[PDB]
Amino acid sequence: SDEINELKEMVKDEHIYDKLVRSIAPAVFGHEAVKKGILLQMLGGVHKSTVEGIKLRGDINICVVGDPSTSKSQFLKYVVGFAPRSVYTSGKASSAAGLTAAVVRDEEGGDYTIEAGALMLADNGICCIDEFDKMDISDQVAIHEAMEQQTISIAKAGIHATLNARTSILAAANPVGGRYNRKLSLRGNLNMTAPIMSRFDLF
Amino acid sequence: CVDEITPSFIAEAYDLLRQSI
Amino acid sequence: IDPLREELTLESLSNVKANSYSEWITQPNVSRTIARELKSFLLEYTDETGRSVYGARIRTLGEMNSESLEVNYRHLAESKAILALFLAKCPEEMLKIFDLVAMEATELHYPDYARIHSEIHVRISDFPTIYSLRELRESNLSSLVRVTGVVTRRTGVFPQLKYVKFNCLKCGSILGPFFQDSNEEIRISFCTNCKSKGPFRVNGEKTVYRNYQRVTLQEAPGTVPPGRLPRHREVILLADLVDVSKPGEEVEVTGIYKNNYDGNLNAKNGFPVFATIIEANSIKRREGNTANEGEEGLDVFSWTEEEEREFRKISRDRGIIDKIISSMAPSIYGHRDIKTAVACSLFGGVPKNVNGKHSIRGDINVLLLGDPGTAKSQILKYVEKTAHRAVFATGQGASAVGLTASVRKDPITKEWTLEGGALVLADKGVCLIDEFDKMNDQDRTSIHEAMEQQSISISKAGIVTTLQARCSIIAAANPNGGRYNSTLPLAQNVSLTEPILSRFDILCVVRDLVDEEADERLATFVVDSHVRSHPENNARQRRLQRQRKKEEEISPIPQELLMKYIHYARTKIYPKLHQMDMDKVSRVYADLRRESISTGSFPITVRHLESILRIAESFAKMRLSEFVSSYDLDRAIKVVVDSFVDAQKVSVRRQLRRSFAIYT
DNA sequence: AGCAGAT
DNA sequence: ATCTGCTTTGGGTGGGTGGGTGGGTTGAGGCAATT
Ligand SMILES: Nc1ncnc2c1ncn2[C@@H]1O[C@H](COP(=O)(O)OP(=O)(O)OP(=O)(O)O)[C@@H](O)[C@H]1O
Ligand SMILES: Nc1ncnc2c1ncn2[C@@H]1O[C@H](COP(=O)(O)OP(=O)(O)O)[C@@H](O)[C@H]1O
Ligand SMILES: [Mg+2]
Ligand SMILES: [Mg+2]
Ligand SMILES: [Zn+2]
Repeated sequence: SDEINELKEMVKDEHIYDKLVRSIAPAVFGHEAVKKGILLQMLGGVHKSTVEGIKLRGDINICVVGDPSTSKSQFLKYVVGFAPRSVYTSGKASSAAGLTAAVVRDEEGGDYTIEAGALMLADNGICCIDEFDKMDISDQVAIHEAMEQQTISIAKAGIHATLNARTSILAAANPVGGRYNRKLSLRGNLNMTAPIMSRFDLF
Repeated sequence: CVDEITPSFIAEAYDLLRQSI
Repeated sequence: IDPLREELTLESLSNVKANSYSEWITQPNVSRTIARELKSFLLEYTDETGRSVYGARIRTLGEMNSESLEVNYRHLAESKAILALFLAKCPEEMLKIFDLVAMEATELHYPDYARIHSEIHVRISDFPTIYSLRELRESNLSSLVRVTGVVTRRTGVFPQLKYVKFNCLKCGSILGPFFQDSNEEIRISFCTNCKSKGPFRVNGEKTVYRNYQRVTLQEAPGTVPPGRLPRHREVILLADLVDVSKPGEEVEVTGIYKNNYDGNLNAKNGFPVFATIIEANSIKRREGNTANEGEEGLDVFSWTEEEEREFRKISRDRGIIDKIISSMAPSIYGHRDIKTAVACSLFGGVPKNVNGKHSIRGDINVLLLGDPGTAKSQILKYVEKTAHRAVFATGQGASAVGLTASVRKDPITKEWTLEGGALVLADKGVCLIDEFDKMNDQDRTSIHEAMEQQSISISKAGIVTTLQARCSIIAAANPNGGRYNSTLPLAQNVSLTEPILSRFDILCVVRDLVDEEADERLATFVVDSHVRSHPENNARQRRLQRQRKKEEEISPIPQELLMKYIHYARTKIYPKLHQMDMDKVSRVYADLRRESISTGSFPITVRHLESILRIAESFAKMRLSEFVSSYDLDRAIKVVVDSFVDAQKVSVRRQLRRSFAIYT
């Protein structure tokens, strides 16, 4: 009963929208523009499927770009420690699976088995990638379908499957050069390509 | 916490997209 | 009156007068009443239309010489709730009674059907509750369950003994035949007559055999929690169910959860734990049908005798060939050429073996080479939903042997064996490859032989065999630089080469150009679609009616009816070219060749001359017509000529269009 | 051949 | 107290509806990931 009263008192407030934005990641200082994006990502969007089984995405992907030592990682750290389901990784993932799934087979007879990656483990959560601009070519290509169709299709020797990857990506990247150059456009300062750049809701 | 999207929200979402260009 | 021949009533059947349900069902009078009620249900049940469902299902059963009567659980639950409860809790005895009654109903229509098949097996279709292989517990033992998984291992079909007869080693007397339980062996310890502790020899003058097979079900990767190991169970498929399921396929198994004693399990665990298996009662192919889960029956691409007396009214109408094209992915605004190509590929041409010496492909391949946000992957997903057998592969998630076939060393026999890949799973189907341009070159070159010869040849580890891959390929690609450059030729805008390009019957180039009127219509349609698909926007009947009303707005033909129609056309209709204007086709082919002599243009070979005829046959098939008409050939010529012209550069496109206006 | 069981 | 009867070593003159957390272990060949 007490918590409900608190909830009602929250909605009745007229500054409520501003208060929530100012209450995200209080550790960081003076980045209200970013905080609004993170809050909107947590709430997400409505997930819809058409009358013929075509699925429309409802997850918000955010990319953050900045010079070294600008609290980029501090934003990812807050999200993983706060969001219900989340996974903190890096573009240069150590595991064999990487951001997507991979097939690994035990010694001799053992048939092939699927080893989950970052995007699979964060199902229905938020996947935070610390250095997007350093991803591997296999994952760079494989991220195309995961971000839009929300699946990972693998067809290897003896094993074929479609793996759910219904996750929202919150990435952090460094400029192609040492520092963000104000003269060039966002396209020039980033090593990403047009198909990926169109898959991010906010920058 | 509203169940109907008003144009004021559409305008707000438009602003965020512009700042990302 | 003989007490054993008296019967109770239904309400008198609901109140139980035994200590267990099995003992209640097994009683003579109760069994008689249950059999009578099941016969009444089979004879009298009527759907909304008012015509008997199971009379027609029995007539078709006899037509096909089959020995399986498919019964819907929901129908039984609505007509007789107590019988559904009994079947759910005590499936063995109830299924025995229901098989006897089903044979009696079938013999009603075909008086001498006992001479074709001795017994009829009742198959349960839609059990309301679905479990996983992790959720199975002791409470589910000896009760009907429905589970899903991936068939990871299969055995050959062995003839099993339906009745076993034993003879005493010492006395020599032969004991009467006893029913064999597939779950565990039957043994006799105390002889009725000899009363000898010694074993009795297994021998029999005459026996009847039944097919037997075992499969290892494994949790599907989609359902297993991410990163955890998958559970598995073993399923026993008795006669008429053998070979229905194949390795690497998803399935929905309805059966009986049974347990038996295993000495080795007790020895390894140290506790008296039993071994559990599932006795399959029906199988439903769940592969490539994740978007058809809202559908009744064990097959969702099959037809009644009334649904194909109307697939033949829909098809005499005059514009079916274009209401079919409209009904392709209606949630996508435009792209009429893409939808036409997809429909042609779905219906496909007719394969032909001339004199038994010449083999000609009879399936159509499509390539979508467009700009980023132009609804290509959505079209591929729709084609996956609609096709009878489809497999989806992505650029770098596929390997050379993942497609086609691979060679492994069997863990059991430790001998080399052959596994089927994507193209084998797509036999008589569609293989949808997304991100086609990002594939590895080695993986991309693997499908060359399968795309034309419809076969895979493997020479590895002492195996020299040729398979069958009668599959069509619909591939989506992204031009070099991420955006099509209309000023350059097609060859410069893609990295593919002549041999691979020449195998694609239809090339559809998609461009995203900012036209304010075009942007206006597309945005309006997209926003209206998002409004339509919003989740918030009898109970089952009302839900179906509202879904039908929502669907009617954008698709002239229902999607399920369309799936059944496509399957029927691909199965039963083989159009043949009899009357055709040879000069027209020859003259268009020569024109195409001469105009394609230009450097960098889309390749033209005899393959495309044959593609014209394939597309004409597909159009004839769309109408369920047994002969290819002149209009179909004209439409196919138009399709090919347009697809050729669109790929040209801006500078020469106007001249090419003017030159080819005769045929379009 | 040593040990496990039925008359 | 006597008579009747099964099974080893370990190995293919028991097997693959017993498996490889019950031991029999190098050699070759195919596949994914790593390059
Ligand atoms: N605006 C800020 N508000 C609060 N702390 C900040 C801010 N900018 C930097 N810091 C402090 O800088 C410290 C180091 O920065 P940090 O490494 O987290 O930044 P980064 O942008 O993720 O780095 P890099 O780009 O090198 O990965 C952080 O612990 C944080 O305390
Ligand atoms: N002509 C169109 N009609 C309807 N939706 C479209 C159309 N073009 C693009 N879309 C939208 O784009 C999204 C799918 O993009 P997608 O086809 O996956 O990109 P790609 O072509 O790179 O695969 C869908 O949500 C869909 O609604
Ligand atoms: Mg950092
Ligand atoms: Mg795509
Ligand atoms: Zn005897």
